[PDB]
Amino acid sequence: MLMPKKNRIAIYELLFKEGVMVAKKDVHMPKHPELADKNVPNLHVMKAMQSLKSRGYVKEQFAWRHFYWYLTNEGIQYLRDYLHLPPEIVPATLRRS
Amino acid sequence: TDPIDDFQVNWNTKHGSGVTRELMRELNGG
Amino acid sequence: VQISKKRKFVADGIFKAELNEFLTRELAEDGYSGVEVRVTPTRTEIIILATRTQNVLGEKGRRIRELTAVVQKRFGFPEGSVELYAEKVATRGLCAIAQAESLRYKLLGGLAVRRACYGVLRFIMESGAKGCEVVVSGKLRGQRAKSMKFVDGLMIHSGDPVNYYVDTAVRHVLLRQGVLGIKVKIMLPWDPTGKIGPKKPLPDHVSIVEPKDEILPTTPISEQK
RNA sequence: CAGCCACCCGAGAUUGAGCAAUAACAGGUCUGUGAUGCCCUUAGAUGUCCGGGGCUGCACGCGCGCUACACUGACUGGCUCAGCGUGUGCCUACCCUACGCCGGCAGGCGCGGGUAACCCGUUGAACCCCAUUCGUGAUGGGGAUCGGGGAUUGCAAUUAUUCCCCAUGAACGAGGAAUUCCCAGUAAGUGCGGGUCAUAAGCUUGCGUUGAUUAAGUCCCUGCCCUUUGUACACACCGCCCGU
RNA sequence: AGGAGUGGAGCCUGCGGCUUAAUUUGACUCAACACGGGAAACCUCACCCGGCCCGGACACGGACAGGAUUGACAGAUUGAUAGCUCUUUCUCGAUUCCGUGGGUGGUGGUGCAUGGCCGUUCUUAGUUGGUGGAGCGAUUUGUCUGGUUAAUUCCGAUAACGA
Repeated sequence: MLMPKKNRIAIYELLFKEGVMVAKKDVHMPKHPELADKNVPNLHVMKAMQSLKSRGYVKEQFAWRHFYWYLTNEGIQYLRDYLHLPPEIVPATLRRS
Repeated sequence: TDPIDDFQVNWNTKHGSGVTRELMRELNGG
Repeated sequence: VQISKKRKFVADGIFKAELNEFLTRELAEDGYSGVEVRVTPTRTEIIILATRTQNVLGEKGRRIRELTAVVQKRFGFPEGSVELYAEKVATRGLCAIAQAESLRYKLLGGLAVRRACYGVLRFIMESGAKGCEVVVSGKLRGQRAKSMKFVDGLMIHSGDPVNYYVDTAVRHVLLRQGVLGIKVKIMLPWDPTGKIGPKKPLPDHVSIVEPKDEILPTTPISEQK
């Protein structure tokens, strides 16, 4: 919450570009171990991630102070319906198969 | 619901009488 | 860049513990038994033991590539540095973790606990185990929780031999009523070689080599044709 | 017979601990844990921000703690002493320490070593001893506060951090009722290191050092166990139960 | 008829008795009371003289280029370079807000719903099947008269034998 729309689209191209990620719950602290130096404020990026994975339509699992994600196709369908980005631009994650 | 397990657990409770009846059904035509 | 040997050993132990918990909480349904991290010059190869391997690799090795990638991006290894395999376990019937998961997934669907516990115990015994005991504690309807225990065979509790003769698994089963915890203990048989059981025998067990039947005449007489 | 006692010999002759049986308890923990089943308050979320009252009072309401009685207690600094252990980037901005400014040494600043049997350190403001001494015990012998010398540098410390000296004289030498722990390297004295941490300890967890009077027994008190016996108890003697 | 060191002679803490911001959660003998590894300014203070930046996958309501965000010493605040002063019409700018709860949860209740860990009964030597004896049966023998052991440890005895 308390999240601007430019940071929204920023976190959304981050989700588009990465897909499969790992993370840790950090909010107040000003430097980050593995998801810092992204030219965007840490707090708004992490709160937008909170919105992404806790809005109520993609499930999570919280343990050992870290996050591992299964990004369902319902979320992909929501993204395609909202931003109108077709899946024909496949993620580059399908290499080294 | 295992009739034998229910009997072994709460034969001595408020539901002991009904649990006994369910056990007798499972074993024979009781 | 460098930390002392005590800190290094402790960090290696923490890495092993967190990796084990991670691939315990991920694929407990896949028959996962345990992890074993092997050192290799400038490498860290990982072996996963599971009763079901087609399901940990999946189609086209999807699950393997995903969880290898997340382990890579998590544990600070350089790009493309972690490679984990998935091999079957030769002792499926007498591994405590595997049998605990088997019970938890026999109970998660909703089933009588006595039938499942007796089936698991019978299967462990028919796997050559020396003895077992299964404890299931939790809610069985009512205002009170009960603990029912199923034993068969012989089992030790005290001393050092329990460290290498008994393997223990404690698991939580989440039902709509609540949580019931299961406890599977298996007393491994004594077997030299094969890694099925401990190499040393029970320290209170003394062995004697057995002679054979000797029914012989009074004096040996050579016989020639 | 199991074994017991003693004695040579012997380094050592019931020798520290750890682990530890089903039934047990409505014992503690939901404030260690997206370990976990929902009846259910509030906006003064039991979130932040060197920020901020207490509790660091003294007619004590209680409990764990901080402490040795004499040529033994401590100084001459006149001979090589102990550890058990700890010590510097995923997080992270916080490590242990070897000369001089010099009042008399930690030390406000320059300086190197050590990710450690390599440096601290053959453990850098320590024995218990002793040509500062007690001639028979309030003196020199062990401290009632409480003041200065430069303070390790922690906004604050006083509403918990931070040295020895002037010898200023405190029932100054086995302790209401009640009692807790303890049998040999017990107890007790004594310092040191880990945890907590900013080198934060009066706490705890360990470690050495000095070093031990009494007892090798009993079932008297408090309990426990292996039996027989009695019971009107079984929520089990905190029981049950009688009487206007 | 033993003792040594005791809680009273030299380094303050725990929780109840116990004026308002002071006696502040969990733990009612052993089995609470430097115990929650809990050394309380403050992030962990709920007894606290005081506040702000506030929450809703939904059930229904107020309706769009403005419906406010920690964010000024000197007229002050109730300690506070906190704009909270009944104050500027500075400032990310559609972020949000009010009435009831499931929610991305609450170190929010309930440990008399639980798991897992512990603690204790209980530091003692105790405990249990199978088959066989006894009893209608609950149950008993095995698991014992003795001697011995730290020991249900062993010798031995023996309707018990094997464990």
